[PDB]
Amino acid sequence: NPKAFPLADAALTQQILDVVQQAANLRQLKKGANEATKTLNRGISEFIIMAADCEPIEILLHLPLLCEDKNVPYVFVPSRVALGRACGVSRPVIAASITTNDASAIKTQIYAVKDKIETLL
Amino acid sequence: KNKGRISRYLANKCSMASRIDNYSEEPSNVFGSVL
Amino acid sequence: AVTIRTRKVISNPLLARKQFVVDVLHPNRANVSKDELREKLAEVYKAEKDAVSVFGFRTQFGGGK
Amino acid sequence: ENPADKRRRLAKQYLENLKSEADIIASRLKEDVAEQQGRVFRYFGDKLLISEAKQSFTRVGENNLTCISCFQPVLNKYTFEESSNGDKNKGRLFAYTVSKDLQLTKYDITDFSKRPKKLKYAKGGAKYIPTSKHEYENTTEGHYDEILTVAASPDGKYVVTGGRDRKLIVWSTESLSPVKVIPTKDRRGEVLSLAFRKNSDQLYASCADFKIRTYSINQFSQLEILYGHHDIVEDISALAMERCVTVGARDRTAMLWKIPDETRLTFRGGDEPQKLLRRWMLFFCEGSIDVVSMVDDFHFITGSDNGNICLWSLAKKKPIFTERIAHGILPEPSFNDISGETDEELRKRQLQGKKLLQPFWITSLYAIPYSNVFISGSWSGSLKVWKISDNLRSFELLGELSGAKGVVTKIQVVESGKHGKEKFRILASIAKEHRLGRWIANVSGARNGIYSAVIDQTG
RNA sequence: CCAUCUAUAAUUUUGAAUAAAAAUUUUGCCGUUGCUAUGGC
Repeated sequence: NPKAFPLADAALTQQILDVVQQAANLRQLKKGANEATKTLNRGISEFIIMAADCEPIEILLHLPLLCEDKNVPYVFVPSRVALGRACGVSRPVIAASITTNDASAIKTQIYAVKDKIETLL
Repeated sequence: KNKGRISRYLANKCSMASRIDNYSEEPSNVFGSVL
Repeated sequence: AVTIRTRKVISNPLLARKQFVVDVLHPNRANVSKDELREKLAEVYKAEKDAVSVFGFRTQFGGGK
Repeated sequence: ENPADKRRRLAKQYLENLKSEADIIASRLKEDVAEQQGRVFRYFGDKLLISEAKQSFTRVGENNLTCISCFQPVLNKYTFEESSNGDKNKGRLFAYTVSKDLQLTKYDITDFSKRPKKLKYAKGGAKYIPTSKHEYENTTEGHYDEILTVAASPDGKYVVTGGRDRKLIVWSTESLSPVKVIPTKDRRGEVLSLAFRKNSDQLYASCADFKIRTYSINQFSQLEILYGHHDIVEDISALAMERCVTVGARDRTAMLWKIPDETRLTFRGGDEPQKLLRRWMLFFCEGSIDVVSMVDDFHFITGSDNGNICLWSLAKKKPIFTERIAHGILPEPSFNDISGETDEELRKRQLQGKKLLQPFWITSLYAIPYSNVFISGSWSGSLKVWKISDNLRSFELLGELSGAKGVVTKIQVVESGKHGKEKFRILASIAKEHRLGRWIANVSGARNGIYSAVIDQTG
């Protein structure tokens, strides 16, 4: 019913933020709504993490539309302050994208969170 | 060159303004004004 | 700088001594000579250098310890 | 007048002072060595008067004041000489502050009634950027990136700073002149926290490359690197013993390092809202541990980004006591900003009730050594003072100090007066932004300055 | 770095007095609010 949906719980959010941080160190993370949008167009995204406290929320609502057309899982986290900190940058982040790489060192972790997001949807 | 930077800056803000309008049932002008 | 640590210290009055394992950290150095280790151990334990004995030093692979 | 006779004179003259000040004498002499036994011996929580504390805020020009370190001379019982560097500095208290503006400043805090008084400062800039671009050649005298930390040597002879330029510059206290630069010699070795071993020249530096470095300031040399953390070592604390404790942020682990034994103890929170809610029949999962302070050689406390203040014991790997949402919940986002809808009810639905609410982070956490009182900080707008139970199995909120407005980057406490009657001054650096980054939204009314609160004991 | 020596500042003698002279020892910027404290960037 709310525009930002599904919203991950406290337990799920930490695991998402964990994977985001590891992907950042491995250069497997695309930060920002614009960069996330490009990944969806290129079909190189594992899943999209969005911040549900974006002010206004509408400036990232095109991503769910692109995700559902492309069958890419997506999930909302409560805070953009927390998402930006996990992303590794010094500024809040409203959207981020995990880049597809079957030869990554964090493959198992990504698919674990990817499955739970799919269950959430 | 300075003219191009304003054009790029305005294009980014125009993109966000379109998002607020499209994905809002009853869009307001409050955010466009501050933008 | 060089660090010297003693561990597994046993007081042995049967042989009238203290026995211990000496770990030496020597970053950016090949190793520490037995004479210099004896000097520093003598200062640390407040004993004559002639009463200090050190042996069996093996450097860790990769150096530094 | 042999050296033995000189000690006897000072020791005799020391005893005469105790007799003048005053069973009582014998107890006091034990208290002189209570520090050597790593147990809490300063039970003054109930005697503190938080309500009557004289609070003041001192503004500073520097933008985003990042850390504060205080120096208090202490009488050395073994030689009966004050730790002051020289005769001029007898009984003079100093505080050193650093900021993201690349400025190091020293203040005088000796007079509790008066505000901190600036004495000297040193500022960096682009002139100090190294031309070499090689890590071992990063030996420029000044800083050229954000300064994150500062620590004052216990002997009063040096003050050491570090930051995002991957250097460890040690300055002379009197003139703030750099005397040595010690590069971390790592690509990502940014210094995030500094802690001096109490009454010693040994310095512990936590770095963003997931390692802890130990230095000897008197010898101006690096000694050892400690490994084991899986993420950035955000904070570090030390006491008289060599047992420094550290927190690794996102890996959510607190580690205690036994430097002589070359062993480490790992502590992990392991709390889950599902069990917390069921036992109750808003709980937030832990994201990272950001702050740590050593109450004791066998106890320490940590603060996390979910607002949990945890008490730890070396015996137990799990926390012995936890204080959830210590500093409260963040204000709910405005409904006028969440969405662009004209209808108010539509905007309210985007708030999703209380699901978007998040707790305050514990940005600062300081415990007076070997005591039962510690102080926590955040950007809530107040400093909360807590008291630990006598059995050291719990703690309660002693009081609050609401003068502080802004992000509490670092907290320090200094005491003065006779042994029985002591006044405690709490100095906290306040900033408009978090020390590590600019994530936190601008807090209404926040200012850059040094918060001060003088607290008295009566009873 | 410490000490010493200077410098700065305060009490005192001739002095209406200036004067000499021994002698000694809260902010980067912009406001509001007091005679001090907190609002914006």
